[PDB]
Amino acid sequence: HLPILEFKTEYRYPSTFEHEAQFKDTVLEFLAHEASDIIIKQGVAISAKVKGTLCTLSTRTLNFNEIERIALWASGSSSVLTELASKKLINTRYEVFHPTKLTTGGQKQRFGYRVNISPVYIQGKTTAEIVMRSIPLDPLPLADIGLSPELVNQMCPDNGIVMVAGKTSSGKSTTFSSIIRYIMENDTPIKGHLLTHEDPIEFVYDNIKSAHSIIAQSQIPEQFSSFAIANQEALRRTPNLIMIGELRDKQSIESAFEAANTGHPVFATVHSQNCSAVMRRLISRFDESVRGAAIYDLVETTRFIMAQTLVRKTDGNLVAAREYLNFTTDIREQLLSLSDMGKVASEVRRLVDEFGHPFSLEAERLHSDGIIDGHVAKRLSMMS
Amino acid sequence: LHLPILEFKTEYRYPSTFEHEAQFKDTVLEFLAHEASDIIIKQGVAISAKVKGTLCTLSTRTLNFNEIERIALWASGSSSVLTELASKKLINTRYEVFHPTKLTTGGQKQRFGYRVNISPVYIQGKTTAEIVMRSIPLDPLPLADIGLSPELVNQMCPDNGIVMVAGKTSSGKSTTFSSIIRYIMENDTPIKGHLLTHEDPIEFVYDNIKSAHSIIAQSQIPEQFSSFAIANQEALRRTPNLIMIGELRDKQSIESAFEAANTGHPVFATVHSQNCSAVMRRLISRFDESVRGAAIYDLVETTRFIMAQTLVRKTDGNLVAAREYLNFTTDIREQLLSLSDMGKVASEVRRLVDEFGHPFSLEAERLHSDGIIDGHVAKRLSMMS
Repeated sequence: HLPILEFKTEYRYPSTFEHEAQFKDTVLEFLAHEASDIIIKQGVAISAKVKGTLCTLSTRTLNFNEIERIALWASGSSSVLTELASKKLINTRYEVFHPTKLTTGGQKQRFGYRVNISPVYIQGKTTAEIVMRSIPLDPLPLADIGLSPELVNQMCPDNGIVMVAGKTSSGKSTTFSSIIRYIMENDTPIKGHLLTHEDPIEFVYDNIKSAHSIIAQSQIPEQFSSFAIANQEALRRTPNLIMIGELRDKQSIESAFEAANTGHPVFATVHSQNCSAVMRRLISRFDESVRGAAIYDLVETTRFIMAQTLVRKTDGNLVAAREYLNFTTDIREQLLSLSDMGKVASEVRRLVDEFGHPFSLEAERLHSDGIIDGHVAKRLSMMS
Repeated sequence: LHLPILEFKTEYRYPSTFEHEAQFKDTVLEFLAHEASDIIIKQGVAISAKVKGTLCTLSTRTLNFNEIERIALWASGSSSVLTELASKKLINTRYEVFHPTKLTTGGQKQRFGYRVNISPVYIQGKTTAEIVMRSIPLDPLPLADIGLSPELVNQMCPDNGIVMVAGKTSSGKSTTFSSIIRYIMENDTPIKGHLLTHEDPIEFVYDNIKSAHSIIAQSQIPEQFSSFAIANQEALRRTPNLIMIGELRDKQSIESAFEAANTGHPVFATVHSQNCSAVMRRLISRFDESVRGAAIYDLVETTRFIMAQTLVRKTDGNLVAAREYLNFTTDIREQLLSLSDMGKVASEVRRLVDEFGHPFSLEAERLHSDGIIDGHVAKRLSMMS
């Protein structure tokens, strides 16, 4: 057995890897398949994740030398074997140029990758294994990622917290980047100063021209020790929008509460699988003594909850199925009038079914189109 | 002149004094000619190995603390290991010896794999190292050999969340997980792609496992990553489709499991626990009461499947694995969530394994009916674990 094998674009897989350009070229084929990530390790052919599956351009296997020089070309020095042996973590960036395709500004397009180089153990020896994660530049417009202007306007309140929920960075990052680019490109309730705080910063808005808004991005570990510090600082920064981060600590959730209650959009990401799961995860953070106050704040400040997952369409390629509830003034008024606040989670699950877009409905409507087969639809409906 | 048994030699003459690594590897190869399973190097006596359980040596000559120094350097990952010994660091690693005389494999070569304990000892008023290398299986074992049903292990390989096998140290969780991974990448399973394993001592290797859909990277955790925490921080930086992390032993390990799982990865964890309830209780106890609610919710929500396992000696005299397991479905998990009291979760889990899972009592009953275990053994299994 062997990994799935790609079809090339006028590119000759080398017998061997001696010339960096040799490597840039492979990288460029993998781009032409738009492979998101690229694993190079010994005893295996250079691999990438295309439409989420592992794929190779050859059956040749990297010898130790090939990998040794690649480690060099992938950003860093020839010290990288010692540096790995020095228990130093090798996380860098590597850019590649597209040969004849050009930027809107007459610039040769840059391609970013985040390269990690990690000790692995194979054929009895400690070698390097290198994973390069493609870096997006420009946010994708709504149509390309499948969100309608009508739907997105609901996610642009003048205050409160819009949460996108999900189980991987990529989906959330992309959705929120798209929604921001749309925000600054169109006439929305949200206008002005837009801060984003990003662990890895991914999308950039250098090429997004706005009539009415400016955007400032801060990478959090490098520039802002912590997200808490970044959000504390943002209030000194007259934001009209705060892309907060991951909303997993109690401190994070309460900071989101405070920012929303100072009256400017907070966009937050949540590692949960659906909207009720979002609610009950967020509630879980708080002790019972404070849990009522916390629930009131959460219901009153939340304006919109989107969970999404990625499902393979009929075509090999993937798509984002989305459940969302829009927290209308009606919805919030209902949720606040619950004799029992243990039920809020449950209640929200009800309400998403009543006035929202549940995963069952999304599976149903994608399946009504040729887009997802019945198995993927049933799986997605049980995401719920 | 009293001496342990010494072998008749195949291929080489014993060194005057161990200096070069190649002499030591050659000695290991001599022991292997005799099918030696374990090797003890200690100061007072000649390098010995256990052939068919009995101690033996290649020579009458004893070793100086110097050559025990050297040998310790060779077998261990680290340099100047004695300072690490006096730092009360536990030094278990792995050590490999390839066969000299073109003994090759079904493929291209043939390698022998060793689990190396180095332990502080006391000899003649001085602290020393004793070294012990146990030959350990190189390639993961098929499911049939470890007595797992493909259906069950498919049960245990979600797209996301935490799969835990609990047990005592001598219960071969590592073996179970290695089998489950080998099967993962040899068959069509929900989990496929980049699989990372972080292993203190790396035991099994996947060099000879051909996969249609998956690549595996193993990282040894003392020697290649300084800590498990670092390896798991790095794991997300890579593009993992499965992370075999460490033991879930302290708050930080459990939290790393939480992060990996919540960023959408299968997470394979071991727990030092006798049964599933005990696993839950133990993991929950790692967190302070202030954070322990959050920690509980995270724990129930990220867990997909819990296996406790023991090695019990069977009527034949050999030992097999008794397994109790619970599969955490959406229904099971939500039913764990929706308690009046969350402090009761552990209790609940007990209940639940009896109701929907494979408790130890059932497993002992079915082992005993097929005559695998003697009846006493079955009673012991039912009593607790």
